[PDB]
Amino acid sequence: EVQLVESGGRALRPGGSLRLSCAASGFKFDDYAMSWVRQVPGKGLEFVSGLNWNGDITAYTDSVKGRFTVSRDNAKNSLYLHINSPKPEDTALYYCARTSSWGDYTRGPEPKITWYFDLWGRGTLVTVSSA
Amino acid sequence: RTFLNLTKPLCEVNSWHILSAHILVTREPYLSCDPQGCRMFALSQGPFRALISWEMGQAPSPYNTRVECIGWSSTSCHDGISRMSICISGPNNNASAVVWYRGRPVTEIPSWVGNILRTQESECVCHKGICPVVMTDGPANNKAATKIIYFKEGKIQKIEELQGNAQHIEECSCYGAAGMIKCVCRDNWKGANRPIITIDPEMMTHTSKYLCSKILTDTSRPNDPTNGNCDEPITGGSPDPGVKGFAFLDGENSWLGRTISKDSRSGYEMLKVPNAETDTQSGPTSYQLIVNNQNWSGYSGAFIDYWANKECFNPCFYVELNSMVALCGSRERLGSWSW
Amino acid sequence: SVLTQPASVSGSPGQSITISCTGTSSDVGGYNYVSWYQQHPGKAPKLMIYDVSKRPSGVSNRFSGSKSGNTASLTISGLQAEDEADYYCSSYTSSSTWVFGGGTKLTVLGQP
Amino acid sequence: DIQLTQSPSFLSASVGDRITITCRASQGIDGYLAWYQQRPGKAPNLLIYAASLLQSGVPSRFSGSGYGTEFTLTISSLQPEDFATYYCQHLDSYPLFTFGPGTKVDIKR
Amino acid sequence: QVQLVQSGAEVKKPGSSVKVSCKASGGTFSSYAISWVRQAPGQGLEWMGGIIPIFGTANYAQKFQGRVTITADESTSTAYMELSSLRSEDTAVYYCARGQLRYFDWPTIPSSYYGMDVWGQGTTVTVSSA
Ligand SMILES: *[C@@H]1O[C@H](CO)[C@@H](O[C@@H]2O[C@H](CO)[C@@H](O)[C@H](O)[C@H]2NC(C)=O)[C@H](O)[C@H]1NC(C)=O
Ligand SMILES: [Ca+2]
Repeated sequence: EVQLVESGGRALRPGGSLRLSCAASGFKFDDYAMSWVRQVPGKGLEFVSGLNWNGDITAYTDSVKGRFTVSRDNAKNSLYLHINSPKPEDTALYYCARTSSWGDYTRGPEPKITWYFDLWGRGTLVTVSSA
Repeated sequence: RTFLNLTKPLCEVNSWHILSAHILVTREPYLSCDPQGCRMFALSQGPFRALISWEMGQAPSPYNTRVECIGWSSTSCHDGISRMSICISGPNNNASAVVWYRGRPVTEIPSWVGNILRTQESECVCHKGICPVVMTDGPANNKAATKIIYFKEGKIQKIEELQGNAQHIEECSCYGAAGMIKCVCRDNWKGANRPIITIDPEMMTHTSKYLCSKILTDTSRPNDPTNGNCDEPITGGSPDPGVKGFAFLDGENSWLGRTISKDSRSGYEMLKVPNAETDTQSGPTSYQLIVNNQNWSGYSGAFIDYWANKECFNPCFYVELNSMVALCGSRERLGSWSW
Repeated sequence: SVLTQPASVSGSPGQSITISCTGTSSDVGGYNYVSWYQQHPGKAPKLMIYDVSKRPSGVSNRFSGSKSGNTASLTISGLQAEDEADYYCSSYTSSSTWVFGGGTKLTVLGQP
Repeated sequence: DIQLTQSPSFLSASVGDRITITCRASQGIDGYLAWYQQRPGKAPNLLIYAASLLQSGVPSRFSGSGYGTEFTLTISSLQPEDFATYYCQHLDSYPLFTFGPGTKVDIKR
Repeated sequence: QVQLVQSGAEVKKPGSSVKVSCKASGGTFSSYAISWVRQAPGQGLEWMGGIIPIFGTANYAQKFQGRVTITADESTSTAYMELSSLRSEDTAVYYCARGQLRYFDWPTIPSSYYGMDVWGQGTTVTVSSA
């Protein structure tokens, strides 16, 4: 069936680099967008980054604009999120979410990126502490 | 008087010719033919968007105009006795299409995916009362459900799902010739080459494929490949996903219109690429510079005055800029005298 | 066949100077495809006038063009400051080839 | 720069009762809003999108309504599986896809 | 913003072959006709050749027929201009210019008026024996 599996998440120290991997099975990989959504163990979900099927359009939030890398490998059917320059505010659980669109009819040249998430995963933990 | 019959063929055209108490905010304007001549339709804002159709040349004023139906996406044409119009109104998730026939509503069609129902936003073609209309519902950057609805006297005779190798179908332009209708339009999701749909109202069927010409006719697009393919789409270009256009296909009598820039909607040119239907290594002949690269362009459509007093149909086109230009010429050949 | 220009013309500021370019009938007279270029030493030529009597993006109004028979005329009304340059006339021929004029040196003095 | 606050923050209701939740935004967002349910220690699952359209697999006892700044979600009959947290997400907020602060519902005492 | 960048100065021996490049700002020759002009030092200009890559049509001046060759590479949008059998009088400045094609038709006069509305900085070529 539809399944998303996350791996590679772990606690790390400031100034390090981490790679989070997402594997999808049970649907058409290249006909859907994919994103990551994080949630601290105390509060609600927060968007971080995402991309479309070919990677032409990529979205990063304000707080991770200069230190996050998002890529997808359709040949291996995988999604990769690279986190560099971590901060103690990046301790949370990450979920890999299959992302679709609604109401994306734009007459002008600029595409409309309206996204909502349907399929989720177990998520991986990322704790940043100076120890 | 009598229902229109697509029997006259589409003879060769060589060079295009100039054909084109206040105005309203008119956007998405196309052209539709009728026994009285040709009229221009546009969507005006007056939450209450409405179609307004006016005579050729005359400015849009509240004295010679008539409203067809209410909505934001629409299509309209004629069958020789009556005019059939289709509009889409309602919320985005609950869009409904209302059909008008001789100025009164006759049919309502509900949505089936509930994600912005849209129509071809051009003219339709009527053959012995059968007037196909292509509608699409779903994502505009992914797989969407495309259906074809056949109307007659403002009533439904057949709704059939899309066939063929087409993957995404929006905002199509249809022209009739020899009893068969050909529709060319935009692949907004993946392809950079326009699909083509062949509709036969005799057997009441259609088929879909792509254009085999190597000259791509969408914006944005990459550089023209050596071997244009008409089974699988060609992907590339940024950032624009696509633009509505048109293409006339009569073997050696073929015309493709595209923007000058490969990334932006600036300028408009045409090419007479021989055998646009099947040839994969085809290359263009007659060039004509319609709109220079300096100013902006927009949606381009095709229309034919089938009620002409000729043995042909004499196709014609329109390109937007804002204002728009409606152009078509005769067998007179290109030169320093053409514009 | 090569078009001919007078030689070199000049005048005082505040006057109008006319440069003439004549050729044959198969290149200049037949087609309204005569252009005018100005070039400064060490600088690439600039399309001063295109389509006989039309101006590109910008270009001061002082430049004007006219045609009569096989003669193309460029008129500068009120030569202001620094129009001193090499001016060239170009025509499009029936053989899909461009022909360039000999060239005219317009020189402006700076002090008596 | 569109706010998103949802109420009530906490609500205790018995099984099979009328329960509704309201998500509010600073300005009109059309129908660009979705609702997500997350069970204690479970991955969140989408309930409704476009503020009125139910998902294919979700039960038919979840209803959504609203068009503008106020959106309402109603559970037809509470179930043992219905004890979870709820979030409202904005769609046309590239690239700040805002989520709701969170509403938690528990068994009444 | 530079539109076209050619290369730079060069000195070549007599009797050899010279090759000059013209690259557009964008890597696409959609409908632009690329012309090549020559200017002798302090005398004037001299139209030398022209190419239309979309129709693949190459035209040369009467004097330079059989000596100048112009080719186009749409992979890199590069126009190559080549002379063979260089003489001592070949020292000049070569420019590449661009124009907008208006119409094209084989029976009537092809290669419509496209002008020289965009130019380049120029390439100096000097022929000498030392
Ligand atoms: C879409 O709009 C139609 C009406 O245009 C809705 O259909 C009506 O629904 C109400 C109850 O919701 C019924 O009492 C009416 O009898 C229905 N009318 C018709 C003609 O069917 C429909 O429910 C709306 N759909 C959504 C998802 O909001
Ligand atoms: Ca496309």
